[PDB]
Amino acid sequence: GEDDAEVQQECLHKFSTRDYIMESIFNTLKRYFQAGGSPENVIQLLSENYTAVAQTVNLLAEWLIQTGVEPVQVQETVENHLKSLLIKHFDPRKADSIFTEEGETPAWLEQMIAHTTWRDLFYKLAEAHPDCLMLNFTVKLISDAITSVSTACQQLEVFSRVLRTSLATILDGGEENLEKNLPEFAKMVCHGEHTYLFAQAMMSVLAQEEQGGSAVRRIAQEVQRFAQEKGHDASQITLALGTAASYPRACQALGAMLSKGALNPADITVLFKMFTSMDPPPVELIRVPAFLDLFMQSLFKPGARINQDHKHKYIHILAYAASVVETWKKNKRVSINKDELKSTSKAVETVHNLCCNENASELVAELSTLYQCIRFPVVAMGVLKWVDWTVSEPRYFQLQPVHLALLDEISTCHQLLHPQVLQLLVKLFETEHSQLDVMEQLELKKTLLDRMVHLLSRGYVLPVVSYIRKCLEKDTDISLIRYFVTEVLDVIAPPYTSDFVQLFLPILENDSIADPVTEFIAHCKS
Amino acid sequence: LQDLGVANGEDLKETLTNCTEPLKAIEQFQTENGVLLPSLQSALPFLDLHGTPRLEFHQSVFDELRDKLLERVSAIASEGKAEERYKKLEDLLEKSFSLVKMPSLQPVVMCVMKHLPKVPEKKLKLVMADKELYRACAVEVKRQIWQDNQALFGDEVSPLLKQYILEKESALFSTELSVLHNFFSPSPKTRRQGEVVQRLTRMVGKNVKLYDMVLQFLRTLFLRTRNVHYCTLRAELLMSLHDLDVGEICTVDPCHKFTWCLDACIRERFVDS
Repeated sequence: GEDDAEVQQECLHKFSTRDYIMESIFNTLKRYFQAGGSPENVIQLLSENYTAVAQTVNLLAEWLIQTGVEPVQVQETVENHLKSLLIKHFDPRKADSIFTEEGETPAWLEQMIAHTTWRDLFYKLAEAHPDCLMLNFTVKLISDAITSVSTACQQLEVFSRVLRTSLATILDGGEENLEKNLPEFAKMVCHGEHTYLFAQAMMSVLAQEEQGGSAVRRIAQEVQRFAQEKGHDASQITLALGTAASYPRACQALGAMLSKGALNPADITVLFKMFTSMDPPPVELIRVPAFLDLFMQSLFKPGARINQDHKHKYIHILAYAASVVETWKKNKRVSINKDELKSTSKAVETVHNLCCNENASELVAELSTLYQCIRFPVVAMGVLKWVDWTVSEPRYFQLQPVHLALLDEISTCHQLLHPQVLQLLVKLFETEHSQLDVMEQLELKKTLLDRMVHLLSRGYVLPVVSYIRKCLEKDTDISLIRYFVTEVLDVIAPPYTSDFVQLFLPILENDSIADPVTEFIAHCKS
Repeated sequence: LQDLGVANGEDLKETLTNCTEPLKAIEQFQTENGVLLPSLQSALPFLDLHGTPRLEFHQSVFDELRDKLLERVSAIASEGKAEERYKKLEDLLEKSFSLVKMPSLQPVVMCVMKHLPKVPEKKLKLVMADKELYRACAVEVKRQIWQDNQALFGDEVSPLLKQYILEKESALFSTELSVLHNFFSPSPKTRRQGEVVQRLTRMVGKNVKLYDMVLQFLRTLFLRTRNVHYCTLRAELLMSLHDLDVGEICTVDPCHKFTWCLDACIRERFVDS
């Protein structure tokens, strides 16, 4: 039958309800006027319940602006309200319907994207929807202005172009901006094993270049680390890519160890017999970062399972990894130095014995041999992981901290361990205990600040002051920054290069005392 | 709306009546009475497409922005330099009293009148004249009319005093006898808990002129009735002012200390040493 008796009431519900005149009112009005009936009382029903909420808002908003309160507060409040209503009431089906009625969204979308909050709205909408056509199109086009990983790896050509551009940005990033340039690429590579294998092979071929391919090899190892973080075993990838195929025993042994993410006396025994033979396989073959991290966590956490007949075998293989010089005569190992092996293995043995014994005062007893033996780099790393796991225990500072002293030997005597030590202390500078009060937390923080200022004195100055600026802008109270400046200007000698001033002085604007601060500011601005 | 130069519904129907292009006139009226930000004039069709009318986000921001306006009325009462803050509140009063007739800006203006010690009395006169304003008006608005003229004070204390005598007569004539309790068991502070004298204290607040007014009106009825009820109500009003720790009456009244002593006397029902 005719739908007038029902559809006219459907439209009259939206007419005679409180306050609907300002809308789909045109569509329902057209349906009613084509359906006939009483169109004159429809307009009266629309305007009867017109409460004039809009002019009420005019009065209220212009009165808040009269009050001298910032109108940008009103802008933020309205934007937050409407954006939250959208997110709560967003329908992906209706987004795909907007795509269906026309492929490119009309100018309302291109007007919203000018607003940063709406761009973030589209980001949160589309980062979770890898099949909604409007959302996928918006995220991809905004990337053309996150590139969604599903449309990143949907084909070779898109993945390759975004890969090479992102890798260009990583290489442009030097040694700092990679933290932002690598994940967008790495998570793009870490979605499937075929995009993964293609990427790892391209970086392997690129790494053969002696004009910086070492950095491409570094980035490939980092991507493999991330692929492990996504729970995917790239052991056989590194095997068949590297020189594992040259030695099947080392291949299966190392590959099993990497696939588990743990060691074992069996594969270790295989490598021990190989490097005990007159033809030791390449030392580059075992020199893998995660593998050597397995050595650290076997030899320097409490435990693990260990036999004395294999303890020395683990130690000797790590010494071979850290010591032996193989000279390539066109990729031919012809000279094998093993003369700095026994001392390294002895130091590793003694330091590992101290570390698994769960040492404090006994550390100070044998600190002489320790600072004698931290000169070995691998030993310095082993002690670093040991003191990290001991000190990372919750409330390890209420009971002896001598451990923080040892970094002074490490970072001072090994330049390339500056990034680790600060990247250790960044956790320790965020220590918080309810037992050790905020006073003791601030003492420990100031001690760590003295350590970080010493590490700055060794040349690691850009990331130190950058992180100090960041956590002041966040966490770190003004007292800690003032103590930082006190110790710094008490220790650092002029001249002060502008690369250090550019971050140290515009954060020192908050304070003016520790007077050495006045001298520093006057010298560095003049 | 015309008080500050804005149109009303009759002007809208004039804009529609006898027009060859009523639709464009309606659109022009909508443009003239919209919220004036540049982002909205494009977003209004888009948000209208959802099935959400423009009035709905207007309602949300209406609640939010009048809440902040009331917050800022209280702030400017308590914030800013004195001349500037009172100038701001009086100017906002002149803006807002045109819409006290509307259902939005009554209590905002009532707070503004609450936080000014004195006002041009035309608006206080309208507050008493109109029953809706006579209800919703804040306490100090009523105090200002009473402090400026005693008509409303007498008009409202007469029924309250009639109710007090109603309570006295009804309680004194009640037909219960027991070893358990009688009607003289409550102490005077027990009897002050009734809303009659407490609301009378609210009506007086901390003002001495209204104290003199209640004193005189109780004096007149005590002189005509020969009844101790109005005496008791003066005592209750004084000690309810003391219950609020009203220093404006308690420290200046020589009777306050003595009635406070009499309160303990009545509580024990003896005058101990």
